[PDB]
Amino acid sequence: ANKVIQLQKIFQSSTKPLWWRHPRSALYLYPFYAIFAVAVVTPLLYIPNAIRGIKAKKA
Amino acid sequence: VHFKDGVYENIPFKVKGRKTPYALSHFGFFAIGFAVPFVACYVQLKK
Amino acid sequence: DEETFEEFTARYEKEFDEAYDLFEVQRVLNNCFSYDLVPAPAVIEKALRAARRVNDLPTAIRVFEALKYKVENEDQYKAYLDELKDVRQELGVPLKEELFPS
Amino acid sequence: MVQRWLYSTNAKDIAVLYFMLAIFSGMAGTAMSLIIRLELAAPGSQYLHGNSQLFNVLVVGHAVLMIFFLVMPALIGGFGNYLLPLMIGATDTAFPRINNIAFWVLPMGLVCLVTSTLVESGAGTGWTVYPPLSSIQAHSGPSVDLAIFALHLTSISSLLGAINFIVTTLNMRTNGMTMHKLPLFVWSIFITAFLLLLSLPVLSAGITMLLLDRNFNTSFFEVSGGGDPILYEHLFWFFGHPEVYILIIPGFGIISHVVSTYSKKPVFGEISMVYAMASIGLLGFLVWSHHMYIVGLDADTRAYFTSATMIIAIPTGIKIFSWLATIHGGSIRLATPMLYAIAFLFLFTMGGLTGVALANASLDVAFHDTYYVVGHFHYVLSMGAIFSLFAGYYYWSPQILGLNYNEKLAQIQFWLIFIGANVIFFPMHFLGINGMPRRIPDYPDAFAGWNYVASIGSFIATLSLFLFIYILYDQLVNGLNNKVNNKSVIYNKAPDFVESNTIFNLNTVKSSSIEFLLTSPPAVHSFNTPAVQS
Amino acid sequence: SPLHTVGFDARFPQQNQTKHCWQSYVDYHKCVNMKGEDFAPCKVFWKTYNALCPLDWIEKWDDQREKGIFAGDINSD
Amino acid sequence: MTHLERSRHQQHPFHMVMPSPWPIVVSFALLSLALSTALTMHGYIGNMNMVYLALFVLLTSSILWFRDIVAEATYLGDHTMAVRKGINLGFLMFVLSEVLIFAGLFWAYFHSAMSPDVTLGACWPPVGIEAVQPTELPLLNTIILLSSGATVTYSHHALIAGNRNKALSGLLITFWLIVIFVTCQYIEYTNAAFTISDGVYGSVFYAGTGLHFLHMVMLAAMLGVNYWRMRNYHLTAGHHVGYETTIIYTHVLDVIWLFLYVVFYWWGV
Amino acid sequence: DVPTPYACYFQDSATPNQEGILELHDNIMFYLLVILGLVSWMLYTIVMTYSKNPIAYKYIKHGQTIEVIWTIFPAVILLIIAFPSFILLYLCDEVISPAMTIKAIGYQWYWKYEYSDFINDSGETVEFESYVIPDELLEEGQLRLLDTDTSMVVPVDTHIRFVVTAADVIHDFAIPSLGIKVDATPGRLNQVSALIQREGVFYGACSELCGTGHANMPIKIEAVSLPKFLEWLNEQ
Amino acid sequence: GRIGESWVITEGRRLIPEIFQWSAVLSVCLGWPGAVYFFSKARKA
Amino acid sequence: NKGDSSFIAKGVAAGLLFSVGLFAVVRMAGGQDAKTMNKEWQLKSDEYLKSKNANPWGGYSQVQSK
Amino acid sequence: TIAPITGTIKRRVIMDIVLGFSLGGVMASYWWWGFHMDKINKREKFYAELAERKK
Ligand code: HEA
Ligand code: HEA
Ligand SMILES: CCCCCCCCCCCCCCCC(=O)OC[C@H](COP(=O)(O)OCCN)OC(=O)CCCCCCCCCCCCCCC
Ligand SMILES: CCCCCCCCCCCCCCCC(=O)OC[C@H](COP(=O)(O)OCCN)OC(=O)CCCCCCCCCCCCCCC
Ligand SMILES: CCCCCCCCCCCCCCCC(=O)OC[C@H](COP(=O)(O)OCCN)OC(=O)CCCCCCCCCCCCCCC
Ligand SMILES: [Ca+2]
Ligand SMILES: [Cu+2]
Ligand SMILES: [Mg+2]
Repeated sequence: ANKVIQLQKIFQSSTKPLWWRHPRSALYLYPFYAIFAVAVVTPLLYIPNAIRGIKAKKA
Repeated sequence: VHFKDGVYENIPFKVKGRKTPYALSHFGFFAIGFAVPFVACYVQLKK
Repeated sequence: DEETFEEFTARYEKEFDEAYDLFEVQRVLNNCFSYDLVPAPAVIEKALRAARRVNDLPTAIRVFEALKYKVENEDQYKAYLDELKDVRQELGVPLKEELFPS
Repeated sequence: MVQRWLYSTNAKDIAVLYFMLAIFSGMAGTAMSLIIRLELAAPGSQYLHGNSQLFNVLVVGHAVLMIFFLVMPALIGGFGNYLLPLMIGATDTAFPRINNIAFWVLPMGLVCLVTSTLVESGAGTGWTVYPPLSSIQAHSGPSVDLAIFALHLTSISSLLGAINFIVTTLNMRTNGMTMHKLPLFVWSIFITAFLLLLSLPVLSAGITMLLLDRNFNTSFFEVSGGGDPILYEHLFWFFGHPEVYILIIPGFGIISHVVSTYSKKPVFGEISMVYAMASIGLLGFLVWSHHMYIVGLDADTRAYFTSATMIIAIPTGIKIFSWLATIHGGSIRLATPMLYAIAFLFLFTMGGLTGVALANASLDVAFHDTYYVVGHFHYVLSMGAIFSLFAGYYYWSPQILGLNYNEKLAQIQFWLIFIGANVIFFPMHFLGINGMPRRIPDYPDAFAGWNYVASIGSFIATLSLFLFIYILYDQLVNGLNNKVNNKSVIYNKAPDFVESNTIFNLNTVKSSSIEFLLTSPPAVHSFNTPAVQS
Repeated sequence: SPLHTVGFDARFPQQNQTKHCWQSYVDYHKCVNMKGEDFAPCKVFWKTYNALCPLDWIEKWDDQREKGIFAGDINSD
Repeated sequence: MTHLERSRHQQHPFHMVMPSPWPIVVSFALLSLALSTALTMHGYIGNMNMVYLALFVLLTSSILWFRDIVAEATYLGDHTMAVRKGINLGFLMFVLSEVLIFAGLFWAYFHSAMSPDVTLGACWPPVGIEAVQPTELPLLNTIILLSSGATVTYSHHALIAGNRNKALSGLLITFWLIVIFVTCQYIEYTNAAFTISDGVYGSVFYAGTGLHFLHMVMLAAMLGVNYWRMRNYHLTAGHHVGYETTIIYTHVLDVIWLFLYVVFYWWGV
Repeated sequence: DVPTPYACYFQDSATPNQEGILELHDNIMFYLLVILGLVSWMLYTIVMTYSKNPIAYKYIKHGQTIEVIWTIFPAVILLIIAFPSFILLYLCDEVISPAMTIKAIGYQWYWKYEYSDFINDSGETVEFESYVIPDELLEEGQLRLLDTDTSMVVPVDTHIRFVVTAADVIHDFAIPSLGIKVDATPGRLNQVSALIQREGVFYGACSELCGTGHANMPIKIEAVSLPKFLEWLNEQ
Repeated sequence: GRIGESWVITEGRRLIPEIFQWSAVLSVCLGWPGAVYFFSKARKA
Repeated sequence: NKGDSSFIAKGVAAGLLFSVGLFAVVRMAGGQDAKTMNKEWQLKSDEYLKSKNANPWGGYSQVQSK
Repeated sequence: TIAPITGTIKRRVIMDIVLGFSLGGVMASYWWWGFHMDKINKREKFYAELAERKK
């Protein structure tokens, strides 16, 4: 579609961080942040049961 | 990008302008570094 | 290539004659004395001339003090400072040991 | 301040973060070493109530912590990322996001190592993770998996930093710098980056085969299945001896610099030092099976490997003699980096000579898994890496921190770690040559005397470490005061014996390296115009 | 007997003897089904594998023979 | 140009990268991956959806990293000749690292084949394991990999010469060729006689060919993103490093498969 | 034969192998001491001669003569110390007609000795496990962590072939007074050859990490005379 | 030539102190565990 | 500068004495000795070793304790 | 006049080198001819007495 010149103008004329400069940046960036927070909270949360001995119940 | 530079802007922690003393954080860092294996020994001996 | 002793003598005579201020006199003297040879007395005579020309006394005392720490005996220091007796009398520099008598 | 340290993309901030994690984990490794030596003071279970599993777990924690989390992050990461862009005049190293992901993948390797220690039993397999002891039949539970993942994350860090270092010193040199006109620390970290790049694949292969045996029922190493445990020894030691040369060669870089700058004369045959470091780096990968003279290799194979191992005594001898030739005829200014260089020279020569006695496959009959090999390796590792680290710290920390350290405390810290490290690692040769086995929490009671004097030495070494982290505090709170009174050394090079003091004051830093003419703590992006060189 | 044993076998001169014991066991079992006419030269391989192989290995290979699991070159023909 | 105007630029070619979170984001994802798989291997988590989520976060963080690097190379124009030379050499060194991993796997194979164990039966392959025949399916695999190499070099030279529709069709054809390789490899793993747990032959066989399968899936992703960037005009005639990177990766994977084919089949059987 | 408190040397030899490797160790330590004396004297005389030198000879850089001399000098030193190492390696690697073969298969935290060539009643093999005597069962005089339950007894002045393998993990078979250290990978057998020149007791241990019980895993070889050995073997 | 005392004399007068000082320093640095064994109980003293 | 050599000697002596003091303290907070660490036990060990005539030209006596 | 005095460091280096080799050779000559020869004389004396009591 040859958006290269227009995206050069948008990307160079921007006081935003580089991952935010595209107009579709939030469309990736918000669910990625939520999914990342869940995926790094939960296996840290399963460490007390690991060092306690409580394996996961097979239900 | 342009950050501040000088005598104490090269380091992560804050030494001069500080509410608590610096010795608190500076020896608490190395103290928990020295006491990680004692936590390990306590857990393994409790088991 | 390695320099013979007389080639060293000619080179540091030319260097001390071409030196033009105090940084150059001290530089030429530093890498004059940082070889494995005590320089010939013509080189020390040119060093005292070149330190006089830039109007600085204490480097011309440092010539003899570096010669003392550089030469191997206590007798070759005497052979040097009696062969530079007329030059040191003409310029009027002291030795460091007769400047600080202790 | 979230951006500058978390989202970091310049090399110096990554370097001080590498150094902070290195010294935190080095404090932890020293604590594990103290606990090991405390339990090994007198025969019978003194402090750990029985529980040889916990002693073995602390053995692998101490070993893997001091190797993969103190010396390799400190030497490679902190000193490379500070000086390797600086000492070649590069603005900021190529792929700085790879440079940031290597650091930030390290302390989670520390996290999963600590949680391997905390979970069900702990990895008690030694630092070599030999099967079938580290397999699922002898070590159930998720612990050795988490130790394996610690090794995998630090393998990622070492390989990615090695790639970064290779293309930084190849592509991003300044305009006057040919490859022959490079410094010796830059050449050293270049050769170390190449050995990392060519070694860590075989480690990743063998470790992932160990993991596949443990959790996916496959048999690379299980005898019930046809597998052979000697394959892991071959793979792990093809990593392992290149690894120990990786640990020592940045020390060979640092010691050239502190020796040349505190003898006030250049290195003797610097291109021969480049050739000797590269020869050691090439000759590492050919000698890897001296660590397994016991498994029943053929006589021609061992007769090869003793010659190949002995051949590396020649370039290390060329390096150790060219350092003596640099110190000969100069004007020694015995500051603490020079003290650590001299002590490195003597004690690394002693460790290398015990290693040469270990190179022979007929004598490694008598010395394998004795405390003689821990004498050898704690000598070369401890002195040649910790003395190199302390020399690098006391050498470059006034420049990269702007804060001078107390000098009298630095010399008492040096002397205390000198005699303490000697007192701990010298009777290990006696225990080994009298037949004390390795990795034991308890011994026949004929070993108690030398175990007692070594356990006395450990407290001296820990006191010198506590003193060193006091020197850090005193440097950080009173550095400018240390510059203004006479409690430190402001000038690393005194005037020559003709030079006036004002003539010196116009030219106060005379180095053959870039880093000392940079401002105290240097610009966040220095080298606006590139540094020119003839 | 006053201290006799296998001796030095040139087909395995090196340090590990794992194929020596295995090939001696396989050749002792191969003497039984194939030739079966020289029972005292059958006992040479018997003494060799008996001196070299451990009892646990002999028991495991005997069970694998009697259950057909044995991976050796055993042709009953 | 003047001196005022020369004062406004970099004065050194190399890229001064903006601060970005993707290193610590990929690192946290990798830690959660290692933790969740070490807790799901030994039953401390009930099911595999945690490991699936950690792999998903690692993938999206890597994709966002690559989105930032194609943004900096395309829209910000920060990749000059020195940075292009640098990333070319960096990809070359990473390729050398993967080649050395495969040398480790070949060492495992050559050890376990040149020293045949007595429990296996002192023969290679072991007794009871019928090997994969070379001529049936892997011959088709290796000739479509060789034609993939011919197709990427034809499409690359069609890109240099300026012809768009030849280079696009070449890159599309070679992407479908290597997914035909991936599909034939999955079909070979589906209808095969032995398992990965079937001794050391199944062990090192599925280890080597599965690692090469993984690298060809990675090359599938790289050929796909290179087709997208050539379609949406990101690739110029003289400025493309994604393409040169993806075709030297294609050729190195072709040579690795050639060695894998000849050893693991023509010498394994 | 037994480690000694505050010792600094090997244990006393009992075999040609151990006295060979002791002679080789001293022949190595000779030249190691000449180069240790060279480096320590050079370092000492350099620091105490040039810590007080004011002018530094900054024009000593290349010096090709001592470069080629200190390149070819370690070559001849390693050549000299690699002659007897090759002679000793190719000598002690030989097995020349053993009068005896005993297996020592190392199970998880004990040993199993197997005199499979020999008889107990008529022809059947002799075998016994050798656990460590626990610390609660030590009568007064037994060495701790060294005195086992049943000792492996062995005749004197006769060639013994030790075929060591394992059962669970890698266990090393090591008796340093007999100069034998050969480890037990569970896959394969490994042989060693030793002849014992004198009677007595010789102690050792598992010289490889075996798990929790790696410490308490000793080896006790009792070299007795041949009629006493045959009496023990017909008794066993 | 050869002004003054000979090089044999003026370097022996520097070396003969340094031989004894080096022997003292190395005998401390290598032979320190002799003191521990000397004061120890395993000498039966 | 003129007092620092004595200060570093006194500092390293203070470090040695302080470290062996700390060793004495945490040694005093340790476990009991082994039952085989006695003069009379080690004399009987010497007796057994002399009956087996072990270590014939070296030392066989393990005494080492009180 | 003054004769050219040159090369003190070369004479000093070869003197230090041969003094260091002779000092280390004195250390190693003590090591071998005292310690190793003493241990070998003790062992050979024991085996001579052992063969004599075997006669
Ligand atoms: C990096 C290498 C390294 C270093 C320096 C050390 C240092 C020490 N080690 Fe260790 N050790 C190993 C690597 C190392 N070790 C390895 C690989 C094993 C093998 C495990 C196995 O075989 O299974 C091992 C095993 C091992 C054993 C053998 C135990 C056994 O297997 O039976 C012992 C015995 O006492 C020991 C104790 C010590 C002690 C008391 C120190 C003391 O020296 C501690 C004093 C050191 C310091 C005080 C360092 C300073 C601290 C810093 C943080 C540096 C600061 C400087 C900067 C940050 C610039 N460790
Ligand atoms: C700091 C890292 C380091 C370095 C540099 C070395 C250097 C050497 N090492 Fe070592 N080594 C280890 C780390 C290191 N090692 C570790 C960690 C282990 C144990 C691993 C484990 O068990 O898990 C080990 C164990 C180890 C073994 C295995 C023994 C066994 O496990 O049974 C061997 C065998 O050959 C060996 C020999 C050598 C030799 C010949 C050198 C040489 O490179 C030394 C070269 C230096 C010199 C030779 C001295 C300087 C030269 C001169 C003064 C000139 C004059 C000298 C001559 C003429 C000879 N060491
Ligand atoms: C630990 C106790 C902290 C108490 C804070 C109380 C806050 C009340 C307000 C007080 C003022 C603000 C304090 C916050 C600032 C702070 O202290 O820095 C905080 C950080 C970590 O912070 P965190 O995330 O754990 O804090 C949780 C709350 N945010 O500390 C540290 O890195 C300690 C680091 C130790 C020093 C290391 C010394 C070695 C450096 C070597 C460098 C040279 C390298 C040379 C070679 C390359
Ligand atoms: C085996 C012997 C070597 C072992 C290793 C060496 C020792 C390590 C420490 C070296 C420290 C000094 C190095 C710097 C000196 C320097 O760089 O000097 C530079 C000078 C320059 O000379 P020039 O201006 O004439 O030439 C300029 C153009 N080249 O060259 C010399 O001095 C020559 C020295 C010759 C040495 C000969 C050694 C003879 C004894 C051999 C052993 C005999 C043992 C006998 C036992 C009874
Ligand atoms: C246990 C085994 C190890 C034992 C080690 C020896 C035992 C002593 C332990 C230390 C005691 C503290 C003394 C402090 C001295 C002091 O105070 O130094 C002050 C001196 C003199 O100063 P000045 O002349 O300027 O004037 C001050 C008065 N106005 O300067 C120095 O530093 C130079 C002396 C040190 C030389 C460098 C040594 C570096 C390590 C060498 C490693 C071994 C190599 C040699 C091998 C043969
Ligand atoms: Ca103990
Ligand atoms: Cu090695
Ligand atoms: Mg071992």
